[PDB]
Amino acid sequence: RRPARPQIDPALVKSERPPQTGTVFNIWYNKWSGGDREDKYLSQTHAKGRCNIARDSGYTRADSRPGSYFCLYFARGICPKGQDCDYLHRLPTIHDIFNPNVDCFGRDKFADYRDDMGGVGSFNRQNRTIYVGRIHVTDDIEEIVARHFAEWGQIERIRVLNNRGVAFITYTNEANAQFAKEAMAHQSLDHNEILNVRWATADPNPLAQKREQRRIEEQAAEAIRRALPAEFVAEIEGKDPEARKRRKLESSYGLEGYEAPDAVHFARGPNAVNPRG
Amino acid sequence: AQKKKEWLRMQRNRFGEKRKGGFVETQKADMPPEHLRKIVKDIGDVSQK
Amino acid sequence: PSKEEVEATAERTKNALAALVSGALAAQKPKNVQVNTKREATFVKYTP
Amino acid sequence: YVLNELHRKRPKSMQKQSLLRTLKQTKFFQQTTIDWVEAGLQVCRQGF
Amino acid sequence: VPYTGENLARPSYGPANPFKNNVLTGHAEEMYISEATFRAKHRAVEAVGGGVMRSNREMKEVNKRLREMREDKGSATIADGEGAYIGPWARYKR
Amino acid sequence: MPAIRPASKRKPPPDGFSDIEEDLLIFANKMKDAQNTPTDNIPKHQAQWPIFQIAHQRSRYVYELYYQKQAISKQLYDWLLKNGYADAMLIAKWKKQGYEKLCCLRCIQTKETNFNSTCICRVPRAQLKEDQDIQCVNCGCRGCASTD
Amino acid sequence: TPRTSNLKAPLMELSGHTGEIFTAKFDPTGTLIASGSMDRTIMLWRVYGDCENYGVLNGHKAAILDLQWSRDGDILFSASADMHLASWDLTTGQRIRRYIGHEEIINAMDVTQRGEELLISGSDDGTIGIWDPRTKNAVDYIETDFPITAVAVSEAGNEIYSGGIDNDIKVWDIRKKAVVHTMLGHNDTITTLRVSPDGQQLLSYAMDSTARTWDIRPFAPTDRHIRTFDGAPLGLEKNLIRGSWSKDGKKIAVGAGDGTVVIWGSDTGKLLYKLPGHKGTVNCAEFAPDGAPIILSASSDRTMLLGELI
Ligand SMILES: [Zn+2]
Ligand SMILES: [Zn+2]
Ligand SMILES: [Zn+2]
Repeated sequence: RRPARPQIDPALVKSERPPQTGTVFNIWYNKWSGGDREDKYLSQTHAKGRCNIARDSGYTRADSRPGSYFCLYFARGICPKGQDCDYLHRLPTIHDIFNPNVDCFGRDKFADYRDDMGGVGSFNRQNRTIYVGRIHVTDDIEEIVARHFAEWGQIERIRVLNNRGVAFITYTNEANAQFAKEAMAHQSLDHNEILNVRWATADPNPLAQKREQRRIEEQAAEAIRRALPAEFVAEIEGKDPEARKRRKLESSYGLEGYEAPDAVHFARGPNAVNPRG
Repeated sequence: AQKKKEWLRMQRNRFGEKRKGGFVETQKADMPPEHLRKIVKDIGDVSQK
Repeated sequence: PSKEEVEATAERTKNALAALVSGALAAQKPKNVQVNTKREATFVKYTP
Repeated sequence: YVLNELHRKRPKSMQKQSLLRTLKQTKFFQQTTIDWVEAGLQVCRQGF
Repeated sequence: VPYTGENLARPSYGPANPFKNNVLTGHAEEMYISEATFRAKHRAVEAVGGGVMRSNREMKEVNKRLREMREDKGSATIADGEGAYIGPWARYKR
Repeated sequence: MPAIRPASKRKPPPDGFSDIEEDLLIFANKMKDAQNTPTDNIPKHQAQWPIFQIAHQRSRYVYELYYQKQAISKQLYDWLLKNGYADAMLIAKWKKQGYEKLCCLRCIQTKETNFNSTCICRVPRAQLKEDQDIQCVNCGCRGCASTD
Repeated sequence: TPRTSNLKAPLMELSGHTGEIFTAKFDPTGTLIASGSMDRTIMLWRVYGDCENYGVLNGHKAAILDLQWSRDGDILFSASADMHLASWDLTTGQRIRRYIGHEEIINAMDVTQRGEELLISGSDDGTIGIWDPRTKNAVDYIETDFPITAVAVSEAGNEIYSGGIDNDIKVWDIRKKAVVHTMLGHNDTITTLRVSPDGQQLLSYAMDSTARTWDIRPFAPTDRHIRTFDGAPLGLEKNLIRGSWSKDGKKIAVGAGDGTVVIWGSDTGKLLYKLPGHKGTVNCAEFAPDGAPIILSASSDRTMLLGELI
């Protein structure tokens, strides 16, 4: 196979104070204080590393352990440990699904979003949409976005609102969306720019609204079809005429003209009167 | 024979004097002084995040 | 009520108020360091 | 001296828990042997 | 009564519902067992080798192959260089 | 005395100390170097592992110089144990059946774990999974069972 | 239910042990209870009048698995997992002496209520020990090949009924040091062996959750069985559950792993009672020897229940 490639040498990776934006370093909050509030957020700098999945992937001390999360700093391109990292150093696949309390890196997801909408995210929205802006406004935005927003996962839909320099990338997997957000933030696309890859809000386009509502509905339908027996659900939709005939003949129980209610017929238990389960 | 070995091992594990509370109990021992020296030097002014 | 019922109610109410006094005394002055190394385990039979 | 002897208190003393032994029971405190100057430097830096 | 055999023997009359648990996910009750029982059953499930019938000599043999897979422990009377004592911090080759 | 005396109140060590003095200063300088090892790249609990490792190594050197090779006198051995050149309790565990290769004392302190266990490094390697390179959070031990 | 016996309450708790109660007994008079537990102590309780704890014995280095009142009622007998036996004076509360020589944990022990006084100590080194309660050394010991978990002494004082992990109830002769006959039928380890008050039947509960009554009379057929009783399941703990006979011999009681005491009729076989109230394996279920309908249950939830049968 192949061990995980050390991305940045440990000589360049330290743990130092942020640049001095004040007079006194507050050590409880680890933040500079003093100066003027005209500085405040200042600007978003350029990150110290990008990722090549074909070059930086490998095995760590995490493929041996089931349930290990992906690495935030391998996604950020600045993980020096290589094969000695305790987290996975590979790309999230399509079967890498996670519960609605953590991301793919194991950070805890929150109740609501933050106003400056970034960070880990919230579990009250299955958000697979990433909002990227601050793109150098040219005519070939779509090709370079589709080339560079493609090595992080499998993609459903990229709508490039050109002229504004804004795109909304929807992956099919939420973990891939989180990986792309943590990988492309403060990166460069073709020229020296800082990309503002943040969590997308909700597309007000009613077509997108009904698409998302429908997709939620067949996700829940898939869960219910997994829960219910195959004959039960096959009678439940009733698109098959033979299943309809089976419902008419079976839901009689001797008494004619009954057409037994769904509470009695579609019931599961040891004492139910049905083939049960 | 194997049942006898398992019974003897289980009863010695359960009712031995060395496991009065379920586990082997030792005395609180003294650490090397360089452990505390390294801890105090490492945390420092408590300025690192 | 007779002395039997009176004393039974006295026992019940004074046990409840004694529990309240113990809680109030715990809250009023904490015992300097709040640790307890007599951490006896509790076993639960859980049927899913 | 006379005021110390006149106010010589000796009431009942109940079950007193030692602070350092209760801290030694936990896993958060270890024990070692160091020079008193090193301990004083540590105490001064910790208080600061 | 109501703990006698004829009281526990009689069933509940009437039909059954065609359509309980202490907590929201199941039924949980407080129980009292020895510490050794829980430790032994948790060990039997947890240890890879719980069961699989094995006496002392071939267990010592498996220990011997596992020990020779590991690095050399070193000499404790050698304080520096090659052959210095590494001990329990010797890693397993893989 | 572990407390320093200036020069004229120092008593000389017992005979045979000067033969092993170079290795004792090797261990002392190794520990002093372990004091100045960057913590910027490793977890916090991993910053303290080399000190326990060097304490084990020095105690093992004294222990197997007295008990296996018998190249030092008993008086010298007790002076080394009394003056902090070896950990007497770790040596005492090393003379017991089943604790002969024990990494450190804190890994058998059962009163100070969550479920009153020993460390996972006390477990024989046969009852652990393959490709499981455990590394003790107390000292970095990779397995200190006597059969290992 | 109206009041049946002379108790302060129809059923009531006894608690104060900090460990699993492994054995509880009764006075031959029926007025005192002695219980030994995992916490290496013995608690002595008074049944009648005000139910008061009146004694604690602290001499054993490990769990006390047995304790037996003498023929008179002033001497207590402790078998304990520190590989010892002990005789205790229950007037001064001191220990009279210790009996030493067993090389493993003693599981069972019995004293002779008729004739000369002896001690019957079965232990995991496969050894029955016959002890005199005045000398610290054993009178005799019979060596077997399997750990022994239940012993009983006969009315005649020359027959030893020993049950262990070999799934057989062996009947030995003391003066011959040999088994006179083996008794088969169980398929898990025998936990109790109790002779009937008249001495005509033998009770044996084992770890297969079946309690068997056996014909014990000397002129008996080849199969010395009588009956088998179900309904007392053994749970997760492999404890030494000990049963008892009622004084008239009509009823038998065996503790279960569900916290219940299952009482059958010895002659009919019906499940007469299934008594709940414990949160652990009921280690002992005993009847009052003084003609009373009183049952005492001792269980590993550190507690005993004293109840009356109505
Ligand atoms: Zn250790
Ligand atoms: Zn350890
Ligand atoms: Zn270790």
